[PDB]
Amino acid sequence: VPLDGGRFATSDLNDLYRRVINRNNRLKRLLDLAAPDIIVRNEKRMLQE
RNA sequence: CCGGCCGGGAACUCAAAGGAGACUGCCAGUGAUAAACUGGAGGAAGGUGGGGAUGACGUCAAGUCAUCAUGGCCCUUACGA
Repeated sequence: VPLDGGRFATSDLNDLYRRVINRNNRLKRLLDLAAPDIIVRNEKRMLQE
């Protein structure tokens, strides 16, 4: 929801699923790029977190 | 006396052919879930892989009567030989 003035009074539910997906799309990107193991796997670390 | 000179062999180089194959088959991004384009792996060859042949109705009364033939015109003691 918008805040009077020009800001946002949002419940972090969004700011976590956004994270679940920012990281998620970046992960699929990192695989089309075919980056080395431990790096894209460190990405799956961030996916499970 | 290694310009394979003499045996020997049938897989290959080469060649005459029956066929496989490459068709956007797969992943991803972009994008109106369509099509399409780019990159990469796969792959002998990749985005109709390259080239020739194939030239849609027509434009130009453009070429050939000098391959030849032809409705006709001229010559037939001739230009015919």
